[PDB]
Amino acid sequence: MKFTVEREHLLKPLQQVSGPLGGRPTLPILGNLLLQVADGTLSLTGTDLEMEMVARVALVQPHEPGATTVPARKFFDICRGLPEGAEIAVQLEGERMLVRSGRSRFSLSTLPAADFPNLDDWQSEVEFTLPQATMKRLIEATQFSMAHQDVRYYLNGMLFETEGEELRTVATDGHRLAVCSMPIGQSLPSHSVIVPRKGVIELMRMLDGGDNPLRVQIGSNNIRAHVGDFIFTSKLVDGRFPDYRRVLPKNPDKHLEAGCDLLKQAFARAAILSNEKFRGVRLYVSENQLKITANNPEQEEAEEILDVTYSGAEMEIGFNVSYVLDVLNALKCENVRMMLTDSVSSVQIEDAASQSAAYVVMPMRL
Amino acid sequence: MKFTVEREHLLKPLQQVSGPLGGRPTLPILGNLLLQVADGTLSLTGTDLEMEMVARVALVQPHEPGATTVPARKFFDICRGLPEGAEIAVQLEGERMLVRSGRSRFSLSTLPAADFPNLDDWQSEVEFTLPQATMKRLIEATQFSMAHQDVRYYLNGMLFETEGEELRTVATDGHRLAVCSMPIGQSLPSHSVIVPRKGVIELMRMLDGGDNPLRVQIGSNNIRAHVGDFIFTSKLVDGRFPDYRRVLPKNPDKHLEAGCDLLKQAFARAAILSNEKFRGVRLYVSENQLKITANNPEQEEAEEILDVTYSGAEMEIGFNVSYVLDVLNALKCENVRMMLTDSVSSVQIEDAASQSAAYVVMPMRL
Amino acid sequence: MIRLYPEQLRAQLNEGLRAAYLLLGNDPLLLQESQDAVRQVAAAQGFEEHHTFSIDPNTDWNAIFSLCQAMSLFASRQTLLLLLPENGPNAAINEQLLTLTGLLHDDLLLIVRGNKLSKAQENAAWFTALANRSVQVTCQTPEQAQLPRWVAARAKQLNLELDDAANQVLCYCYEGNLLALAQALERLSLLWPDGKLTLPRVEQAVNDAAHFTPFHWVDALLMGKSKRALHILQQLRLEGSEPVILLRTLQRELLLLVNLKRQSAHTPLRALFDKHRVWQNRRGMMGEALNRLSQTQLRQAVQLLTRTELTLKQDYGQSVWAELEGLSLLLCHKPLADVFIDG
Amino acid sequence: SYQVLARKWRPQTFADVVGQEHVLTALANGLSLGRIHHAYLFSGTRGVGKTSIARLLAKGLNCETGITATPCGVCDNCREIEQGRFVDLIEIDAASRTKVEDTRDLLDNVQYAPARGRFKVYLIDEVHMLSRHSFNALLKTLEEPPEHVKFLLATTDPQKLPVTILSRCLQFHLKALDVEQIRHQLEHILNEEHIAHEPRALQLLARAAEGSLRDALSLTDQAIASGDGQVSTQAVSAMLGTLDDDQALSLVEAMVEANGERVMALINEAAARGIEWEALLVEMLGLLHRIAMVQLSPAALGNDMAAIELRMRELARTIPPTDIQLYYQTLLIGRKELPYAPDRRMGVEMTLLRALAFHPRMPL
Amino acid sequence: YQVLARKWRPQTFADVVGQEHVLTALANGLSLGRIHHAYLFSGTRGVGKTSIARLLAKGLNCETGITATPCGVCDNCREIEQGRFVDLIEIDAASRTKVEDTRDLLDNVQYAPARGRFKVYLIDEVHMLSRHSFNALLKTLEEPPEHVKFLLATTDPQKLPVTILSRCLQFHLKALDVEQIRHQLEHILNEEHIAHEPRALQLLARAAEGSLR
Amino acid sequence: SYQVLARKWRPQTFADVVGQEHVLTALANGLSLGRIHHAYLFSGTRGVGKTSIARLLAKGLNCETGITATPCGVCDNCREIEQGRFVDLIEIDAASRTKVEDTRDLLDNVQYAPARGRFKVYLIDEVHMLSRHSFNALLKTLEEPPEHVKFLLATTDPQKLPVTILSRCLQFHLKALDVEQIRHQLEHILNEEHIAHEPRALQLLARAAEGSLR
DNA sequence: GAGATAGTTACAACATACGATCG
DNA sequence: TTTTTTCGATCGTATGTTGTAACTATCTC
Ligand SMILES: Nc1ncnc2c1ncn2[C@@H]1O[C@H](COP(=O)(O)OP(=O)(O)O)[C@@H](O)[C@H]1O
Ligand SMILES: Nc1ncnc2c1ncn2[C@@H]1O[C@H](COP(=O)(O)OP(=O)(O)O)[C@@H](O)[C@H]1O
Ligand SMILES: Nc1ncnc2c1ncn2[C@@H]1O[C@H](COP(=O)(O)OP(=O)(O)O)[C@@H](O)[C@H]1O
Ligand code: ALF
Ligand code: ALF
Ligand code: ALF
Ligand SMILES: [Mg+2]
Ligand SMILES: [Mg+2]
Ligand SMILES: [Mg+2]
Ligand SMILES: [Zn+2]
Ligand SMILES: [Zn+2]
Ligand SMILES: [Zn+2]
Repeated sequence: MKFTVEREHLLKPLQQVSGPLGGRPTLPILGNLLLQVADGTLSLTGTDLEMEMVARVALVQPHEPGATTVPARKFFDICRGLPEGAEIAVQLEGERMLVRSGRSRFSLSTLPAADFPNLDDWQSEVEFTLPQATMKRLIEATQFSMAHQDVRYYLNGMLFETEGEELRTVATDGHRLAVCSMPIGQSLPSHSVIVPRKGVIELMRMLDGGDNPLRVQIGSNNIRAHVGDFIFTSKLVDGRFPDYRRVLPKNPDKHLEAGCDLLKQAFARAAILSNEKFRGVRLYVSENQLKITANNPEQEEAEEILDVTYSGAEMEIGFNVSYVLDVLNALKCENVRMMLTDSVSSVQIEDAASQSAAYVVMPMRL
Repeated sequence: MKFTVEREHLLKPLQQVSGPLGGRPTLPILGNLLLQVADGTLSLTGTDLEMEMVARVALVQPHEPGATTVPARKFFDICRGLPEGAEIAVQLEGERMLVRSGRSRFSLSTLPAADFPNLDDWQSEVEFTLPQATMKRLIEATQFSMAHQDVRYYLNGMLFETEGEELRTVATDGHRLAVCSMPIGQSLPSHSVIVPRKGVIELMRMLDGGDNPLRVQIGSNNIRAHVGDFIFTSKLVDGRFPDYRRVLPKNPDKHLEAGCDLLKQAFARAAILSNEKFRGVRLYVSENQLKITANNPEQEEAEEILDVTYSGAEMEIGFNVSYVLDVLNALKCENVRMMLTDSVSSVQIEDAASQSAAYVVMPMRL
Repeated sequence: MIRLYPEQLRAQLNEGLRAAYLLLGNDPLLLQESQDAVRQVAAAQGFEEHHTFSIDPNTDWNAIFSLCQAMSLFASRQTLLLLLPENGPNAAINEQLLTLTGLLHDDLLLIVRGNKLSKAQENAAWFTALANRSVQVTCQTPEQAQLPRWVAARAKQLNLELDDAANQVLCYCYEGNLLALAQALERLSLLWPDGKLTLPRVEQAVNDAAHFTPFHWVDALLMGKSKRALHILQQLRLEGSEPVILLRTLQRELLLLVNLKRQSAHTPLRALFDKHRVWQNRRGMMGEALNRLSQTQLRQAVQLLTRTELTLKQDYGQSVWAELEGLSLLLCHKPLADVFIDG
Repeated sequence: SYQVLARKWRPQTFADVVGQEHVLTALANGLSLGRIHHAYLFSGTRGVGKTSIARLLAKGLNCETGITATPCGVCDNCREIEQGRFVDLIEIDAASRTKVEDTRDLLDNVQYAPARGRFKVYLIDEVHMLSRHSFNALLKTLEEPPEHVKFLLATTDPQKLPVTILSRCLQFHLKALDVEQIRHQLEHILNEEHIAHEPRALQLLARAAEGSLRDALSLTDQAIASGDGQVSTQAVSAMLGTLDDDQALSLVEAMVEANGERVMALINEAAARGIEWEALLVEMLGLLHRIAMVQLSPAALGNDMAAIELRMRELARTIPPTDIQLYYQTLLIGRKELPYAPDRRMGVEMTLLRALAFHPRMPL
Repeated sequence: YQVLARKWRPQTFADVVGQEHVLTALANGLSLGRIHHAYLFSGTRGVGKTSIARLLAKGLNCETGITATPCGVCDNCREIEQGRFVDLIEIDAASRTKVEDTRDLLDNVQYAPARGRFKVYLIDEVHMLSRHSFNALLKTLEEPPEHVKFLLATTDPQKLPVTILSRCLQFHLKALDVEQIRHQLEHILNEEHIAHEPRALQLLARAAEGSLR
Repeated sequence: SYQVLARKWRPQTFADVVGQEHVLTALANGLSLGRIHHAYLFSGTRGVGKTSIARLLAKGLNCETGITATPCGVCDNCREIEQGRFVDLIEIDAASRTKVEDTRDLLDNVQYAPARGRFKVYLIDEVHMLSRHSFNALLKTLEEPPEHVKFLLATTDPQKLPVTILSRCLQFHLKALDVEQIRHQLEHILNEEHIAHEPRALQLLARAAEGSLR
């Protein structure tokens, strides 16, 4: 294998491929990415036995077909360290690889390409295409609510449901729920899948705001995403996910409207003197008035008062300030509507302008 | 104790005073800031039994004299979280401090002010005022060469020497040395002191680049620095610092001049594949040629070649790339001058056009 | 490689200074004294820099290698000290030490501290690499036989007068712990400026801090000294020794004694000792044991030992020490009415 | 309020310390002659005066008059040290601060000269709780100590320290305070406090102290509370009976002399508090075995049973071996049959009755 | 409706059944003014260690003053009854056995009480603390601030280090006899308006061993 | 797919259980009178219906109609509990969750209110396998639980539990089933399943059962 | 001068080694 | 001239390495 390629055309694909690779692979072959040259294309592949990323680069210089495996970190560092506009000529000699470019020479070690693991083929049950912006908004509306390391293995991922003319993203961890829905413009059969958190993070990093539509294929237990010259493949959790419709409160009778910025600032100020372990605060709602109180083990008390639009009966409730702050940060809207029924029932949060996304938070018996 | 202030006038002095505090203090009182209201002035003091920071603020509203101690991080967060342009009213009731801002109320626990340690007064021996730029230049030039954790305590600090109309800063750790000197325009008696690491860090932080001159007083075992309304007091390390003059080579016969950026890039590329454990590189110098080589136990070698202005005999010398990279980063200039005699002797690095700063590096056995 | 004792170390240092010094033994006092003497001599020679590291699985060998490789602007003539693990070096430690010995310089003085090395540990690449340029000082705590002479000499070099009774009391109270004995001598010298140490004077400022091993207990049982055996057992219990180790150590000798007693009916004892590989020094004590215990005995002892082992293993009982005391008294000529043997 | 006796009566002078002559005399001679070591270690049982002696030594080192074994107690340094506000005395609770990061900052202060004292004294207490990295840092500091710093260490478990640390410090071991000295100290304290007392109460409290003065003071405070401002023999005896937890030896003594009423009373007293009957049987079996071993050889009894040494010796001397063996066998059978008895208490009572009055019949 | 065990927790020293010696000692100490700073309570399960500890806290923090007969009607008494009193810090040692929690607790002992005259730490199931946790309390327990009191309760006292035991006053509660249990049951049933017979109460008392719970 | 007789014929109503009359009567009286405790323990031999009775009690507590001793069996809560997927009924297998960390994590979430039902029921099975630290951690909250939580414990070796745990809960002992009851239950099951049988075979099976219906 | 990008610091999670208790 | 140990399951403390989030300084428009 021998090929000459411009540094700029090879910078971004190397970073994209090295992204999924972890610091500790536990296998020498896993730590090395697969580099192939064929016909007039250069393919870089990176896998960790659970995810796969493939990038393609066009070649205009004479070359010979071949395949090999090279360390991701060392190769990426060498390529990035060279001056801008340099041309990297990579050749294979025996077990070594010459990366001669200008006056600099390197001899990277290589391993057999046959040892590189591969993923079995699968049948795509559903296929569609959506703009990058819609996917980014859908993922951002519910990423923060995903459970980190919950014992339930199926709660560590996000639920994607294609239904009718819309696509829905659901995230939950057992105490808070986030739901978002966006139209796609094409009718698809009803289907539901679960994607692990690492796959969601990789998909988010993949998006760059380009005009190229992103194509999604979903099989029995696999998902593939195509954008530009980048392809990503991941497995599915294939688990039992709770229905979001049950969690949502039914015909709530108390409504409250508030400003997002003032409410967020009040909650942030109140959270300073709250319990570090539980992060519990108390909300008192009265006629056109909202009061927030927080206490800590040192008996330091924080109190905040603000004016809101409310006309129901007086009520007292408890909450975890962290979830409320996360929801307020996620909304990024001008006004926020809160729907409540009683001190022992869940509370729903939505944007006043639009109802595309909704959040549900359960109370605590302080 | 009662007073009222503005958020802007209190945000920055509080940050400066509370910056040093962190972690778990030796005593709880050391974790708090001392607030004193007297004769229309608010004094904020913070100490850790090794160095002290004092800030002053003017009061133009009704107030009552008093003194107390309050938590640092909690108070700083409360002050920062309030809306910009707000008025903060602080009052003392019993063993509690009440902070009011608009409709926001906070209650904080306090400790008696009589238990706060206070450093004893001392008489200064040398006094001089210099611009902040000179001190910042000296510190940024000579800081990186100090030792981190060594049994020889005096090597962990920085040597400040006043000689005639010149101020010199020297640092070393037994393997490398950095020396810088600047004029002050006034004659002072010969003197030398050692400043600890934390003192140097705080002195660097307190400088803001403004036009306000920095006043320095040096006594028998203490050093005080005045900048605007900020006072910083620190203690001095006891011991004898090695004489740097003997370290400099007496007669370096071989000289070289090289581009700073090109040499730095070449060293970085060589170190990308240098043995991580040792970080060693080998330099071959010949007529108008400098070659840098590195290798790792896996039989992978990296080589680079560049041109220089050299006229001596061919030579080979080993080095630790970390020290050379640090020196090159410290020297921000178009060209760098290297002076050397043999492969088992120290090498001097200086700027091509500036003689203020000099560095000495000892070659590694290779 | 030269071999020496602590007394000859100063003479060797006066003769010259070598590249590496190995201090192997189980006596902290002698090891500390040898280390101090070596470091003082090195400082006299011009070694003003010293470094110490602890050898363990979580060890940063990169720092040691960098220290060996790097030079010094002014503070040359470095000294390095290593503390080996109690168990001893393993294959990873063996190769690390070989690499370190490879990177050795005339200006670096190496010192190693640890327990005595076995034949397997001795037969190592790093150990043989230093054979031509090393001196090993053996620091073993003297036995009770040679202890009083050591105590008398140490008191003599401190300009003190010790009576025979005081010497016996000091040996009894601080057996196997020379650091405590030296500190006791220093405290006695502080208490009495005149230096006259009589029995009543020493008896006031002495406490029992003896140290023993299971082999001492087994030897006491073989000799037949009930008081010494009980004292050693109590000290071992206070230290926190594992009962199973004592059980195995006693079992080996007890089974050997049973076999010898059974087969000595029609065979001279010397031939049996030769066939069983009995060390020459021990052949004395073993002999008298065979003249003190009958065949009726050595069966009740075996039964009691088996019962104790079963109780320790399956029942997880806490009365192991009581059974050990009973067995110790049984081995000595005592009635031991056998209600406690369950025989 | 009246404060607490333990806190109020801290020894503020070498003359106030009770006993421990072999340590105080050596320290005084060393201070007088100028022979001062770099590191001191103090070991002993609880409440014997390790911290008090360490503080007294620290006060003596940094007195205005000079290095003396009899601090004046009136200069500013003495008052500050007594009140715990002395700048050059750094007291470190190693139990509370064990991580290496916490210890590093404290040990890095040795690079600064003393402010208002001849020496910079570090008093590290509960030092056996430090981690390996903290021990390594302490050893590195002690290898090359500045001439103007001293280290004082106090602990109850010296065996936990590394041998390297031990070999570089001079160790003093404190002894138990004995009954007579404890009684004298209690009498002096009560006379100073103007509290009525009787000799028998003081003797009982001293005997129950078991070589610890702090235990004696705590028991004295509890007795004063129980006696309503007075110390009386009856009140102290009742209080000790409430805390008495040695029913096994009393039961053995009652059984050996064939006194059924005492046995029943002891059983009722044991049942009054929450006790495990099988544990009681195990304790009785252990006591009988120890008595038999002592009968075999006087050296069997060690220093672990110093509290009940006299009673065990008397039982060994008086009771014939055959009775001890019979009782041991009866208790073994009782322990074996305990699980199937109608109740644990009933099983213990039946076994004690059999030991008292009955004798098993053996085969053949 | 409400469980009898929770409903009938003693709220005054007169409601405690038995334990005469402990109550007399506490009353004498409170009346004379000789108050220690470390109390340990021992005994079998369900004998009233926590109840007596809470009564002592009420007596110490009562608004009327330091008395052996708490009023039971002021704000402090009611809040202690409801478990909402700020200055009564109740620690469940069985759950927080780690040294980090102990260090966090010790780092805030010098702050003055919010409303009461004393800050009372009631550590329950203290025998479950780790060795490091036990050793971390030695100095603070020996010399606490003036306004700090420590109350400890356990059913397995022998597991505590001797150093801890030497620093506190020990009270051993004794198991209740049949007569006291039967009388208490009679009183409770009479107050509850529930029919009963003497033989049933005797059987219940005998079947309960010496625990009221 | 196919379910064995033991799984298929699990009783779903208080009237479908065999024997244990005293326990059922006590539970019914307690529910009717309104005197509801917060800690129930069930002890007995193997295969006597401890888990069945615990599940029936849990179903009765959270029934939509109300707290009754005769659950309807048709509302959403009853069906979900029968299917074993009810949010507010948390079943813990103490034989595999012995770690104290799991117990602490479980106790940290008791402050949250129930999702749908009026009570949050915890059903701990094989509780005798928990470690000592787990029992000690439980003690405090088990003594005084919040008003919206209940604890149900089932064990076959109550001797291993500490006395402190036993003192805090109401204990129900289940007797071993008699031969006649087992024979009648087997005959009823076989008749419902349409399987031919003979009296002597049923007698032999009941005798070999040895008081265990499973 | 403001917004965007890159660099630094602090906190959390995972992995490894060592010590202690009860059945 | 040597002879050194029972196993499984659970809990607690301290250190090292890798990854992510928030805030600040620097670069580009
Ligand atoms: N030798 C002694 N003389 C007088 N009082 C003593 C002595 N030893 C202990 N005490 C008393 O015991 C209390 C606690 O002693 P302490 O300093 O804790 O010793 P340790 O450090 O050994 O526990 C002190 O207040 C003191 O009054
Ligand atoms: N001495 C007593 N007097 C009255 N009631 C008691 C007594 N001891 C226990 N009880 C009852 O037992 C219940 C539990 O007691 P508890 O506080 O748990 O004691 P412990 O802490 O010793 O377990 C209480 O609610 C109370 O009604
Ligand atoms: N009292 C009972 N009435 C009817 N069936 C029973 C009874 N007890 C047990 N069974 C049968 O035994 C099976 C297992 O019972 P299970 O709930 O496991 O009891 P346990 O928890 O005591 O083992 C059930 O499926 C059920 O069919
Ligand atoms: F403080 Al101590 F023994 F309890 F020295
Ligand atoms: F609460 Al308890 F013994 F059960 F003190
Ligand atoms: F005997 Al089971 F659940 F099977 F109690
Ligand atoms: Mg002490
Ligand atoms: Mg309780
Ligand atoms: Mg079951
Ligand atoms: Zn003085
Ligand atoms: Zn009151
Ligand atoms: Zn229903």
